[PDB]
Amino acid sequence: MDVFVLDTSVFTNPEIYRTFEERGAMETFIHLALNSRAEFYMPTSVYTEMRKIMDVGELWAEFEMVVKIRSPRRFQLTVPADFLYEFIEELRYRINKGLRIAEEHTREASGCEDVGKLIARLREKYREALRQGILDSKEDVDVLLLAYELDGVLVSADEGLRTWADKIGIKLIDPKNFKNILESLVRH
Amino acid sequence: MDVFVLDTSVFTNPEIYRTFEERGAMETFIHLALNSRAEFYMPTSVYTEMRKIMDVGELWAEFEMVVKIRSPRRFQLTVPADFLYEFIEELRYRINKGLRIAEEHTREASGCEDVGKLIARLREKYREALRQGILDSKEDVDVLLLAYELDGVLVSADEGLRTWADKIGIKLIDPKNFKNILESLVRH
Amino acid sequence: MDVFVLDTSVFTNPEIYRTFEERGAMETFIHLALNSRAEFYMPTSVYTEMRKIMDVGELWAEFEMVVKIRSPRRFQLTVPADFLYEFIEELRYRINKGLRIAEEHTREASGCEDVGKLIARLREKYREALRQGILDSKEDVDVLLLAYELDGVLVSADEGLRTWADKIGIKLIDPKNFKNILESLVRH
Amino acid sequence: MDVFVLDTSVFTNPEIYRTFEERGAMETFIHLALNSRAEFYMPTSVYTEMRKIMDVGELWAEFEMVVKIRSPRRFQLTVPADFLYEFIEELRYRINKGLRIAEEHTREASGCEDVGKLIARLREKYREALRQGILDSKEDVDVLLLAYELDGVLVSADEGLRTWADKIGIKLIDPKNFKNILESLVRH
Amino acid sequence: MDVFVLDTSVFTNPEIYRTFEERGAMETFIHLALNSRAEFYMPTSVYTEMRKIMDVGELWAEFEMVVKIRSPRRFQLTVPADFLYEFIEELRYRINKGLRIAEEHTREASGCEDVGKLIARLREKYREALRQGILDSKEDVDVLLLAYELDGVLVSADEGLRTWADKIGIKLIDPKNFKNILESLVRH
Amino acid sequence: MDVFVLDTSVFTNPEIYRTFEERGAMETFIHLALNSRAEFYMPTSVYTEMRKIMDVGELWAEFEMVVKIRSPRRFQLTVPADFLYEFIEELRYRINKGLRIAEEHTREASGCEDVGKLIARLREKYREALRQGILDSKEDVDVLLLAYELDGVLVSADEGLRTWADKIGIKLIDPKNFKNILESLVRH
Amino acid sequence: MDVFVLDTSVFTNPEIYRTFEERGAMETFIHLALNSRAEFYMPTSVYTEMRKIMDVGELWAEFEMVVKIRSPRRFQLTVPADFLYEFIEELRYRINKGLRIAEEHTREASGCEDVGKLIARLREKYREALRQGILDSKEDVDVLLLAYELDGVLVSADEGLRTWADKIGIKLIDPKNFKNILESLVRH
Amino acid sequence: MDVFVLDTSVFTNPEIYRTFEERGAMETFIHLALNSRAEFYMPTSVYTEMRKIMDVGELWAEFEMVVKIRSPRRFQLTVPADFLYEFIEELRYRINKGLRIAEEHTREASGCEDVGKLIARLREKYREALRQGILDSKEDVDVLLLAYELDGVLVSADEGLRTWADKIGIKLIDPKNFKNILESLVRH
Amino acid sequence: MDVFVLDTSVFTNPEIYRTFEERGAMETFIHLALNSRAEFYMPTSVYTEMRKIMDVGELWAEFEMVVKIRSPRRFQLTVPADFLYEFIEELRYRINKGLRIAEEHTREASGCEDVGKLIARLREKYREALRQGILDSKEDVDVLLLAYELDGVLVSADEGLRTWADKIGIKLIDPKNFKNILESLVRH
Amino acid sequence: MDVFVLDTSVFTNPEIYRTFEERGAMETFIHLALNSRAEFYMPTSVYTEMRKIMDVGELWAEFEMVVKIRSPRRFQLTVPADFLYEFIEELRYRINKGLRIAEEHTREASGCEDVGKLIARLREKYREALRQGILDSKEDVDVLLLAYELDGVLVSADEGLRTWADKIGIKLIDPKNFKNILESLVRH
Repeated sequence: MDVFVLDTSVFTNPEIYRTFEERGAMETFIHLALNSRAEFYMPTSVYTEMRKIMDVGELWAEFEMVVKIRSPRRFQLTVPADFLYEFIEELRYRINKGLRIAEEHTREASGCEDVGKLIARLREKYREALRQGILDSKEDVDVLLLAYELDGVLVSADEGLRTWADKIGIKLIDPKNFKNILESLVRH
Repeated sequence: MDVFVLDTSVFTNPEIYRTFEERGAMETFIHLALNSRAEFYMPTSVYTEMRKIMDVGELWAEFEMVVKIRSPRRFQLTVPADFLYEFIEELRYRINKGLRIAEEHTREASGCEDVGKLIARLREKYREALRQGILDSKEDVDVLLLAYELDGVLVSADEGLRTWADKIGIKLIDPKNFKNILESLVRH
Repeated sequence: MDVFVLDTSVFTNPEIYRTFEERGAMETFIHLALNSRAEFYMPTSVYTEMRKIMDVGELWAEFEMVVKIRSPRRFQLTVPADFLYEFIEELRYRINKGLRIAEEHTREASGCEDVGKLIARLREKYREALRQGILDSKEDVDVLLLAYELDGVLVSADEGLRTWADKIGIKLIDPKNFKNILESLVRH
Repeated sequence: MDVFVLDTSVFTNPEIYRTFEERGAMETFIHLALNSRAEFYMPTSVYTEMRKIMDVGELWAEFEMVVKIRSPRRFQLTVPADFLYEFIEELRYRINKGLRIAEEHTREASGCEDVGKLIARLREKYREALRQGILDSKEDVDVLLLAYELDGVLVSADEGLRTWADKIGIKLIDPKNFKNILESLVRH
Repeated sequence: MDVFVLDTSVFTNPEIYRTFEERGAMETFIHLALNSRAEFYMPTSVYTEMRKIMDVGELWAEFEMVVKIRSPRRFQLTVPADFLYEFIEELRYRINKGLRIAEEHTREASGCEDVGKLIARLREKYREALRQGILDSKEDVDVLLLAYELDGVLVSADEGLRTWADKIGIKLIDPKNFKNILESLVRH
Repeated sequence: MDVFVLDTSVFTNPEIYRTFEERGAMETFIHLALNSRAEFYMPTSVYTEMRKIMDVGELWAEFEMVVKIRSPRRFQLTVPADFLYEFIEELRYRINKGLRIAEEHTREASGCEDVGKLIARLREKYREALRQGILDSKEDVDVLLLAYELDGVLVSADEGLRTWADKIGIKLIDPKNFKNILESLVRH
Repeated sequence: MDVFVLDTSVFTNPEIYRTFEERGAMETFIHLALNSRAEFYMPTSVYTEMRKIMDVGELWAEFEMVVKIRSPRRFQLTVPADFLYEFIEELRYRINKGLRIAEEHTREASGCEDVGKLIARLREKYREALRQGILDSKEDVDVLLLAYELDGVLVSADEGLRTWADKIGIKLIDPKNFKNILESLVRH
Repeated sequence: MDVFVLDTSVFTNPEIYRTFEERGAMETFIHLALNSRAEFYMPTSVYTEMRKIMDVGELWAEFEMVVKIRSPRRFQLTVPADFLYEFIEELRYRINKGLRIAEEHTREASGCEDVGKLIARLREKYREALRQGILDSKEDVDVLLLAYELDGVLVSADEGLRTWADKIGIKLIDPKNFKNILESLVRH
Repeated sequence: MDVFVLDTSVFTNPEIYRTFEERGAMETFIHLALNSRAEFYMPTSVYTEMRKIMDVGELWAEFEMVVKIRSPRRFQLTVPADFLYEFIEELRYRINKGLRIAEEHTREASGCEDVGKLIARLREKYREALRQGILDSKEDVDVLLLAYELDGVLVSADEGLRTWADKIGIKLIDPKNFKNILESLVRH
Repeated sequence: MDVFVLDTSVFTNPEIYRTFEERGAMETFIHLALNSRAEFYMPTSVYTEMRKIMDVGELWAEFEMVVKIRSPRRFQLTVPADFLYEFIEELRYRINKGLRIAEEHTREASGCEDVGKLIARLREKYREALRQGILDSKEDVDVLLLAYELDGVLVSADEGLRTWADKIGIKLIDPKNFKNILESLVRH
């Protein structure tokens, strides 16, 4: 049957934390997953970032059971050139926007002595200027490449991952309906 | 014989402007190029950026004659996955460094009222933090892909292009000795 | 179901000796293994090194029953070139570090007459300088190649084996949770 | 015609320095090379190590002309597993021999106060114990991989490179007769 | 379950004759074999050599029942070239050693008139020089090829068969523990 | 055009020494070979045995020019099983014949005191009993495997190589007419 | 369980007629066969030849019950080429021998007037010269092909069928012990 | 272009001897063959039978040049079962006819004392009864198998080879028009 | 147990009508069939032709109970090409024979005025010329295909169905002994 | 490029005789065919029927050159069952229609004494009743099977071949435009 490529953004994001049976989310997900032989996958890099960020006690055993933890075998894969071209072309605009935001916040800091609030606002604006919208870290690229070779169904709540997975030719799924999808595949 | 993939950074950079017979550089380069049938190439994007930045009157005719202006045919090319992996892994560090520099300059701006000099310093430091060292714009990626399919000899003064062209497997040449190289190929 | 590639470092290392039901470890492992048809594997070279190092009386029969003892069929396998490149590039640094440690210990020996303690310290430092971190002997390479063709789940407590198995594309498992993993696969 | 894969050990080693027309060696080699269209090659890593070690003034131009400087394209190449198996199996013995030599020199240092001469002897013996006989650095592996994909004629004075190039299936040439070989190919 | 490839050297060799319930060995082996559906196999050539050498009255019926008697289907099998290379390379040394032994025994015969004892000693030494250690007859090659296609567990007391079966990639078993192995597989 | 796989038995055997223009044979062969682009080949092992046995001064340069010196790449080749079966089946008979000859010569030595002549006769008879007729050393197997992958025309005066090359499917040529064949291919 | 491929030469040959409970043989065979679900088979051609040669009244019903009567499905089967090569190579010798026997009997007939006895002797000798030893008619080939696809246990008293079934890879059984084999499979 | 599989029956049969330019036939055939790169082939067995039967002085050199002499590689080929079925079914009838002819000639020999003429008549009739019409010797089977793997154009004057080559799926050519066919392929 | 593929020609043909307990035949057949779980089958087309030709009152209920009425699933079945080739090759001869019979009967009609008797004779002869001997209608092809996928035992009194079912590889049964066969399978 | 499967109905039918350059048709077709490497094919059976029906002097040589003459290899091909079902279902109707026509012509013959004209009319009507519309002879089936395995472009003027080739999945071409099609493929 279909093979799902998991991600970190499927059981740590608060909304998908809640839709998954409200620690309990992990075990309910595990029991649901073990049924109907829908093979899952998740790259090692994503695994280590997630475990570093979030930890559950002794429940990891069945998670290692069902969700396989590979690396994409990046030596036999090739990504089309236009993908890289578009990535870098968009990244240049993002960098310029971030520089402009940094400039305007420097002037605002020179204006008034409210340094802490302005630093917090800079954290908000710079991250939205650069990290929001495209592939930011290496975990996302690893998810793409792992899901690209196995012809798997990418599952993510990241809005910068979905568009770039759509450009490459990976079939996507609705992240908000993943729980119901898994349940209906398990039952019927 | 060997085929050279040109770039914008071969006859607009002041040092390579000077080593090329000191407008005169373009025509001397053209005459030298027309000899010995060393086919050149240069992507259209680089051509339009260069002509937008620099303009010479009516000399362009023989430049269109000798230096061919293609596009890489980005539909039949594939770049290895580890290249993209390393690119994005390094880019993340660059972004963090740029954010830290922006922070420290905001605090320095809050410290003293020397806004213009600090803005100039921010222009210097941010560009060195991000744009210096890797593929920044799309013209560089276009140069890589054009030089990658024709097995051409990349010619550039960009230090962020050379390393990434070395990773992919393109044969490079010394940019500082290009004029003498072309002359010795022409004569003997 | 999933197929596990065993190793010597799963039931001779003292910590994994203890977590395995505290000779008793072997038989408890055997009974647990015989259930649920999780096929195991272990190369012959590892087998002979382990039996040479450690011996149990007459219990080997069921071990031959369940844990299959192959050789990787090294004639139909190919390892990507970048793997070898990285291996040798790192090995050069290791060799230089070992030479420097040998030098400094020679000078310390010249300094004072405490030869036995310094020889013991040299044994500690040289092994950490070279053998620790990468593929040292041939048993580890055999484990990699056997686990690479069968798409098996490598199981090892060696920290120099895990990284190099991650580079090649083998799916790994947590060595500390292997007993609980096997139990939960057996029961449910 | 045949394509030769060059190396650093063809015009810096004193003996092959002498057999090559006794700076003069480089230019005589260059003139001989430019004739008869025997395409050469040399990896970038070897090029940078050689130029770092040895430098000639302004003669490099024709060297860039004739001797192409690539990288092996290590993403499309595969090395057979038995090669790696034998490499690591031999390396283990080398490491043990080096450790034993370090031990005996520590005891000799404890014996007498002749530290400088013994350090020099340790430099001689340790390098012979480890670096002599097999692929030591990454430049050699790069030479192998570049010569392996182009079906080129490896040319080296390294006795640890020749055996490992013979195991893989690369055709070799006599390094001592390279000059006469090139001359006779040029003339007739 | 696992499939065993039998041999002649499992119930005619005196030691394995004894460990098998001390004619009685054959029938005890047969009863043990009929249980638990561990499919056996044995090539026809081995069968005819064994029956020619050893004969049991009317017990053969159940032996034909349980131990299947095939031929390897040598038309669809391929043996790697390095196997043949190593076989012949070792055989050359064996032949030279046998010739030297023959020479020295000729001189000893010329020395003294003890012809019968020296002929007996020549029988002992020549057989050890050539037939001992490698694949001698065709029955052994037949056992290898039959066990190689079925992925069976080779069972033999021949020390020249085990190494060559290990080179090819056949999983081996302990010949001395075969009886206990079969019993424990039958019972539990 | 056709590609010839050379051997040691083409220009050291006295008869083919004579038919090749009567040191002079090597150079006449070389000049004839350089014409018409009939690519030759010869394995390294054969090369080292031949150079060890026979040496010519400074003529080797053009020999390295024309006759390529590879190794068979024994990792991607497979030899059919029936070939090995027949080889070993015949070898067993050869070994028994050699043992019988050794026996009868021992008795003859016991008979009379003519030890030197009988030792010489034993050298003659034993070599004819074993080494004559089949693949004896590893150089012959190397010639077979090199000629088997390139679909080359094996050229040898060895009567034990020709039959085994005929069994495998290699196209053979007449060794006595090789000189005239090469000449007529060169001229017309 | 095992599936037996029957033949005509299992219950019409007088010796196997006798060992089968001494018409009575057919019914005893049938009752024994119906037990233990050892599926049998027999080709239609063999069936029609046997029924044409031998007939039993009204007992055929249970024979149609137990012994299935197929045709080999000769459209999906392939026989290795070396089999045909050896068959025809041996057949040529047989034909020549038959011609020589015919010649010598013609001369003997010319010698003396004993025509009837010599004709009887010619019937004896010619049949032994050609039909004895190899596959003579089409029923035997049909038995081979039917037994080859089902991986069945060929059962025949024909000495020319057994060798050719051994060459192809069919597992054989002892024809003289078939009754006892079937009985022991039925009982235990 | 098309590849022709030669035979012995193309330049020894008197009629095709004559249509080929009337020793002269061989050399005219050779010159015609060397043109237009129509690759030929001929099995070794056919070659040795032909050279044993017919010999030409020193002309063989160019024959070895153009007409390649392989063996079919009978280990990777498979012949359909219905082919063998039909072959043996027809052979049985041939054998019976030969026996009947032998009988009637025995009676005729008994009748009258004309033994020599009747022996000659028996030679004529028996050969027509058996050898005429089907694959008689092994050279014909070798021609079939060699022509079957290369998809070559079988060329023969044997009327028992043509029908059996038509059954298997080999494309045939007119043997009487081979000379004109080769000429018209050479010229236009 | 075995599964029988019924036909129309098993309980409408007068002879098999009689051997089946002499309407009574249907019910006796039904009771016999319901025992021992010998699954039957019969295609729908045959069912409708039979019910159209022959009708029994209210007995059909148990016939629908026991004899399953499928269609062959003609979308997943494939018939070998040689079957179709032979069918059409024979059909051509049949058509020509029918035309010749029609001609001769036209001339006989022209001869004498006995039109009715000659028309009756034409009905007899034409049907024997074409419809007798091969697959005539579609019901027979349906029986073949249904019996071919289920590996069932075809049961028919049609002499043109039996030969073509024998060519394809379907196991047949004796139609005259079907009643006794079913009885003996039911009882014992 | 595309491969055409020829037929007899492409250069013997008068209309396609005329459109082909009006003996001259054959040679013009041959010259046109030899250009542009559009590989043709034609089965042997069609070839022998055509040559039997029509003969051209000495022009056959180039016809054997260009139009390959195979047999379909009917052992590796399978035709879908529904094809056979439809063929036989339609054939039954054709047979009944032919019988009715034969009847009515018998009555007309009884009516009047015009036997010759009525026999001619019967020849016209019966052939239209049966042979017209479907696959009549074996040559057509051979054309289908040869064109079915090579994925060739069937070329025929037979209206009963086109529909049945359309049912199976063979791509067809316009027979009336074949000459212009071949010309336009040759020129441009």
